Formats: sequence, structure tokens, C-alpha cells
Amino acid sequence: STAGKVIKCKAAVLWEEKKPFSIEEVEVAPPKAHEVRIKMVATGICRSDDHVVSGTLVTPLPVIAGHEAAGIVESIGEGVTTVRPGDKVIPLFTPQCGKCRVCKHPEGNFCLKNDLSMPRGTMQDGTSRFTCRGKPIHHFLGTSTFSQYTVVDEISVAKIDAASPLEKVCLIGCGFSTGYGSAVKVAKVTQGSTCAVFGLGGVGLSVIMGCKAAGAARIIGVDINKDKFAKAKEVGATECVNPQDYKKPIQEVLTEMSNGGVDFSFEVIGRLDTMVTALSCCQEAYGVSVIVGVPPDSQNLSMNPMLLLSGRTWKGAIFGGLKSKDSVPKLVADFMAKKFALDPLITHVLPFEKINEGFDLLRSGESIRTILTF
Amino acid sequence: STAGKVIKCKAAVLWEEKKPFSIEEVEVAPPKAHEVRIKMVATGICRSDDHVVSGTLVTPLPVIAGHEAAGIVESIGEGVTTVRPGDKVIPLFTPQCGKCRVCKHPEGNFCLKNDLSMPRGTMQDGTSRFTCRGKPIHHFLGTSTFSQYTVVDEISVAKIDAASPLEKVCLIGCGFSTGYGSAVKVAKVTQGSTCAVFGLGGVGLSVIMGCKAAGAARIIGVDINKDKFAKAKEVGATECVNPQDYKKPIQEVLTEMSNGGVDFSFEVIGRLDTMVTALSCCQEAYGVSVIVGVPPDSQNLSMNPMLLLSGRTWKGAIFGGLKSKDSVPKLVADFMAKKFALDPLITHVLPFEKINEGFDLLRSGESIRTILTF
Ligand SMILES: NC(=O)c1ccc[n+]([C@@H]2O[C@H](COP(=O)([O-])OP(=O)([O-])OC[C@H]3O[C@@H](n4cnc5c(N)[nH+]cnc54)[C@H](O)[C@@H]3O)[C@@H](O)[C@H]2O)c1
Ligand SMILES: NC(=O)c1ccc[n+]([C@@H]2O[C@H](COP(=O)([O-])OP(=O)([O-])OC[C@H]3O[C@@H](n4cnc5c(N)[nH+]cnc54)[C@H](O)[C@@H]3O)[C@@H](O)[C@H]2O)c1
Ligand SMILES: OCc1c(F)c(F)c(F)c(F)c1F
Ligand SMILES: OCc1c(F)c(F)c(F)c(F)c1F
Ligand SMILES: [Zn+2]
Ligand SMILES: [Zn+2]
Ligand SMILES: [Zn+2]
Ligand SMILES: [Zn+2]
Repeated sequence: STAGKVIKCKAAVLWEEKKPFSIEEVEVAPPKAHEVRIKMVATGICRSDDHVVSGTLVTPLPVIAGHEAAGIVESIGEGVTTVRPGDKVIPLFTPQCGKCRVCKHPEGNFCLKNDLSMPRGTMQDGTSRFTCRGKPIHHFLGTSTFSQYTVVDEISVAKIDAASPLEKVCLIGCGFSTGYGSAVKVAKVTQGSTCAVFGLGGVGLSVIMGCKAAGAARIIGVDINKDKFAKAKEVGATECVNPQDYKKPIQEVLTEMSNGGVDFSFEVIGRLDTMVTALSCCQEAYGVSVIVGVPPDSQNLSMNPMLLLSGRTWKGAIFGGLKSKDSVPKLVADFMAKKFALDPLITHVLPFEKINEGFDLLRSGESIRTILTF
Repeated sequence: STAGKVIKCKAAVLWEEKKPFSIEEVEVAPPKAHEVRIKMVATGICRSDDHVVSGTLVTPLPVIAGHEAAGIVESIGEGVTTVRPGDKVIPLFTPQCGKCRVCKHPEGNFCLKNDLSMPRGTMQDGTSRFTCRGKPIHHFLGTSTFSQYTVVDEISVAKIDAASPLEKVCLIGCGFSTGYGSAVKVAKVTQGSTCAVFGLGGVGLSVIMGCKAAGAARIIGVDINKDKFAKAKEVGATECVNPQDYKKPIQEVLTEMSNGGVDFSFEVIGRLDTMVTALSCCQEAYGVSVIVGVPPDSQNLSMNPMLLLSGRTWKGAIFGGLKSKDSVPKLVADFMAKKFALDPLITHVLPFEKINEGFDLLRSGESIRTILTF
């Protein structure tokens, strides 16, 4: 009955930086050609969504944020072939168009159709599907999951198993896949190796899971919030360190602990200083450091390139380096087969209408992932 | 016989920064246990030796520099097993102790016994074998090849083919192996790829050689000195560009030429700016950039980590990533089997006594490699 019609629904609109979300009525246009309209079921609160609020991440406002989610297709536009009404789906904040030089490359994932590098806050066609108070509202990363209904381009959605528990698998849309992939695919963590993980939130925990799955012998968690250590150990950390406890810089501490530097390090926070610290702590001749955290907009880091000349490898990735549309359904299948766990990441559950409380929990340090249910 | 005796011989002593080498008599002590005294036959002038003169590289002075060379063993200390008097050898500025965690690592080559990171300018035992005018003179990288005789630790010397032409294979001691290995081993250049090489001196030409040997389809040379272009093309560059010819930054030019970024880039100059430019010009999702050049002491670069977050890989290496004592004899064997050419690197051959004139040729832009013959 709603196919081809505008849907009025509730969404969490961010009108201004540094302000609460406003849960209010929006109008969601029907899908155009090669677009998919989704009834949201669950969405996680990721720190990158908070970055939009804080201005760490710059994207056009006003906006409907949210990028870690799962739902059910309500309708499809003309020409859509990869999903149908009633399918369970995960929106893909990194698209997979399948046609660009990155999508065709054996390793790359950062499809050239992404709306991350130079955000416009639109659909692929440069327009918006959202109206609120009579005003157009921007999209976020082509996903905009903080709404009872969203519209996404086909290249930004993956069909997943029909029996999937959406209130769990939404985490495959960002935090789990990013961390796990960053360890297994990007870093290529080896059996017997020593890893250091900076930041023990949902993504860092997922990095630890990946390092443990890859066979690391030592996984050293690093966080300034010691309350994060117990869960990090539960998912595989062998030791945890708080930089605030030490007189020496933590790169020196980690070098000492690893008898000359770690094999793999990960920055999973979003600070320039910890990006350089994490590079430094990996072994100077053969270490690898991966940047996962999102730094503040337009700010440069300073480093000595001798850190690299000796032999270190430095890299970053979006979404764990995973080709999104290929990988998401496989990860859901593997979850269903108990190949990895998601429950350790979920510390709180709230209805969507309590989104602001969910952000308060993240900001206070108390939560890992809060899952919002529509 | 000279064995067991102090040798008085000619060497090029650097008494202070930014002055000519002084060609004069030095005393060379006999080798102690696990040391090798070598009669030099040929040594190349590498830009890294000029960095000692210019203060770009800090190492204790006064010093006998030189690190790219070949000669013949005059005598061995107690306990030496890997070379014998009369053997042709190449000194190894990056040692291979075989025992440290780096030597045991499948990939690493920057042996922990090196004298690069924190130079002492001595033998492994913390003493010097050189005196001049009654004063102790420092070693350089455990090699000190700007002397008719030097003494090196066993871990810093490789035996090579007895039939080798030492006036050519001395380049395997630094410039050829560095560039070639940086392409083939460190970057792992792939067949059909597009490469950009910043700096078309001896090392950059060797990077071209390696990119061509790895099957690159396009190899774009970049230099401010257009006189370098003809030789770059002879050894495999498909195109050359001079940044001075353009009104836009060269990373933009290279991104446009490569239809969105190169597969592999190499910084083979030693400037902070060109290191960031080289990284930027590689494709944002899957590009790899390798730092080869040596930058000025204690200077940090500035860069936006979004260049890495999108998926680039940034790395550096010493000596092409090659395990030195394993690799050098194999490279010489490969040269003797006509697997690569060295002649294109050699533009001048001078007696040792003309060392200063050789450095002047380098500084004026007129030479690639000058080989000094003893
Ligand atoms: N690359 C990607 O695709 C991608 C995907 C998802 C998240 N992100 C980013 O990854 C980062 C982590 O996200 P998250 O796990 O949801 O965030 P989070 O739950 O806020 O976790 C960050 C952790 O860092 C800790 N921390 C803060 N400062 C320091 C410090 N100075 N030293 C050590 N620990 C510190 C903090 O206590 C917290 O536990 C954020 O910057 C995200 O924006 C990137
Ligand atoms: N990593 C290693 O193990 C290693 C080994 C050997 C050499 N090096 C370094 O590698 C670098 C090159 O050595 P080399 O080939 O003997 O030196 P070289 O022969 O002086 O060549 C350098 C080239 O860079 C060119 N150049 C200078 N400025 C620019 C610019 N702004 N943009 C483009 N081109 C420019 C210059 O014209 C010259 O052709 C030096 O910094 C060495 O110290 C490192
Ligand atoms: O959490 C994933 C995520 C990122 F990794 C970004 F780089 C980004 F800009 C963003 F908006 C985002 F949501
Ligand atoms: O040319 C090789 C070379 C280097 F790569 C250095 F990093 C260095 F410090 C040095 F002295 C040197 F000779
Ligand atoms: Zn694509
Ligand atoms: Zn996220
Ligand atoms: Zn070693
Ligand atoms: Zn050199």
C-alpha cells in the first residue's frame, strides 16, 4: 500500500552541531530508479555518528545520521535486481558499485561512488529523499539509518539471510566488520604474533576478535578508561595497559613489553597523537600499523619519516578493507554458523525514541554498542 | 706480508662537515676476532655519503665515509669462517648478524647490529681501527670504504663471485640493490601496473629497472632536472615529468595522468615535501608508496591521515628491504648471468685521488654514479 507513495515517519534529525537529535516527523520520498526504500529494524550507535554531532566529522547539515543498521525492504525502484520487498538487508556506508577501478581491484574497497571523501549528503543523483518541516534534509554516507524508513542506492545495500537476527547483525554494517577486517584483511595478522590495540570500544574490541581469530599469541589492549579492560580480556586481550599509569610514553612501554616492538598495531580511537604512537610501537624493521580511527576534520599529524625508512608499514582502511556488498552477506552467514560472536559488543538496548540517552551512554564511557530498536 | 701488522695507506678523511675530503695517510689496525681487513678495489659515490658532508645525515666526525664498494680480503681475524684472504667481497652497510629478531624474521632486513639508527662510528666492539695524524677516526656504517684498506665485522661483509668485475659490482653494495629491491621486494610491483618514481639518480634509475623487471606497464619518472630524463627512458621510464613545468602540484598531475592515481610510487630524493607528494599521487584505496630517500636529520613531515584511512599503504626501507649477506652474493651471481645491467648507472670512472671531483660531479647534477678506482 505504501509503494510509490511518500511515507511520513519518525526520524532523528540533527539540525545543528553539538545539539541533541530531534525525533520528529519526516517525509521519505519513494525510491527512484536503482533505489531501495527500507523499513529500519535496528541501528547501532557508532562513534562516527557522534563525530557528526561534535564536528569531528564534517558533513552537510541538517542531516539524518546513522550508518550501522539492518532492516527490511519496503519497496524497490525501477531496475533494482539485487533485493526485493521483504528481504532483510544491511545498508552499506561504503558502496560497492562493481564497476569502478577500485571495485575491480583485487584488494581495494573504497568504491569511488562513496560519499565519505567529499561529502555531499545526497543520493547518488545529487538529491535528497527527506523533507522535514518543509525543508530538505541531507543524507549521511548514503545510508541515513536514524529513521524508521530510509532510501538508499542499490550499490549501498546488501541482501542478507532471511533468518538473520537484525538486532544483532546490524553490527556487521560497521563496527564488527571494520575491526575484524582491519585485523584479518588489512593488517593480515599472523599466527604467533604480538598485537597492540589502541582504543577498546566496539571497533577495538572487534580488532581484538580478529587478532585472536588470526592466531595472535599476545594482544595488548590500550585505553585510558580502565573500565574497558575486562571486556577486552573476555574477547581475547592477554594484557591491558592504561597510558595514564606510566611515567614514560606508551610507545616506549609497549616496545619494552614486546622486547623490541609489536608485530601489528591498530589505532582505533581517532587522535593524531595516538596514530603516531601506534606507528612507533610497532617493530621498526617489519612492524605494521593500521589506522582505523577517524581524526578531526582537516587536521594534519606530524611525524618523523625515519619511522618508515627503517622498514615499518603504515596503512589505513575504511570498513576493514572489505568489499562491502560481497562481504556483508558472507559475514552474516558466518555469524549464523557461530564463527564469531556479536553479543560481547552489545552492552545496552534502547528504543529508537531514546536515541539521545544512547548517545549520552557512549559519551559517558559507559557503553560499547547501544542498539536502538524501531 | 701485511697480515697481523698495522697498514699505512691512503684514505679520504672527512675532518668536519661541509669541507672537502682530505686525501692522506691513515693507519689501519689489523683485524681482531671476527673481523676482516679488505683491500679496496672500487667504491661508488652515493648521495648518502654526500649527506654526511652536508649535515643532512649526522654521524660522528672525523670519519672515513663510503659504503658502496667492492674489494679483496687481505686478512681475517680469529674465528672468521665466511671469507678468506684473496676472496672478492662487498661490505654490507646493513649487517646480517643472523641472530637477532629482525634477521630471523622472514621479511625484515634492518639488523639490530646496524650503526645507522644511533650511529657510534665504530666497529661492533665500540672501538676504531683507524688513526690519522695520531687521532682516532670514526667508521661509517661499519664499512668505511673511502680508504685503500678498511676493517669490517664479519656480519658486515659478503663473499662474491671470484670472477666478478669489481668496478661494476660495487653498485650492488648500495644503489642498485636499494632501488631494485625497493621495487621488487618492498613495494612488490605487479605486472601491468603504473609506477611513479621521484628522483632519477642512481637509486631512482635502479627503482625503474626493478619496476620494469616486475612487469609494470607504465613508469613515470619525476625529476626537476630534465637532463636526467634520457637515461630514465633508456632503463624503462615510459614518460618523464618535471614539476617545474606545471602550474598545478605534481600529485594532481600524476593523479590525472594515471586516471585516478598510480599503483606504486617511490620517493628517491630525500625531501619531506616529495614524500607527502609521492604518497598522495598513489591511488587512494589501494596505492602503495615507498620512501627510499634520506631526509634531513630530525625534521618531521606534516600530513593528513585521511590519505591513509582511505586505504593507501606507506612504507620505507633500507637497502631495498634485502637481507644483506644472503642477497648480495645472489645479486652478483645474477649480474654475472646477465639478469640485469649496471653500466647504465655508471657515468664516470675516476681514480680514488679524484674523490672530491667525483662529489662535485654529483652535486652539479652531472653524474649518476662515479666509480672511484684504487
Ligand atoms: N575506519 C572505519 O571504517 C571506521 C569504522 C568505525 C569506526 N571508526 C572510528 O573508529 C574509532 C573508534 O570507534 P568506536 O570503537 O565506535 O569508539 P569508542 O567506543 O568511542 O571507542 C574509543 C575508545 O578510545 C578510548 N580512548 C580515548 N582516548 C584515548 C587515548 N588517548 N588513549 C587510549 N585510548 C583512548 C576510549 O576510552 C574508548 O574506549 C572512532 O574514531 C570511529 O569514528 C572508523
Ligand atoms: N634507503 C636506502 O637504503 C638508501 C640507499 C641509497 C640511497 N638513499 C637515498 O636515496 C636518495 C637518492 O640517492 P641517489 O640516487 O644516490 O641521489 P641523486 O643521484 O642525488 O639523485 C637524486 C635525484 O633527485 C632529484 N631531485 C632533487 N630535488 C627534486 C625535486 N624536488 N623533485 C624531483 N626530483 C628532485 C635530483 O635532480 C636527482 O636527479 C638520497 O636521499 C639517498 O641518501 C637511500
Ligand atoms: O564509522 C565509519 C565511518 C568512517 F570510517 C568514516 F571515515 C567516516 F567518515 C564516517 F562517516 C563513518 F561513519
Ligand atoms: O645510501 C644508504 C644509506 C641510508 F639509506 C641511510 F639511511 C643512511 F643513514 C646512510 F648513511 C646510508 F648510507
Ligand atoms: Zn565502485
Ligand atoms: Zn561506524
Ligand atoms: Zn641481525
Ligand atoms: Zn647509499
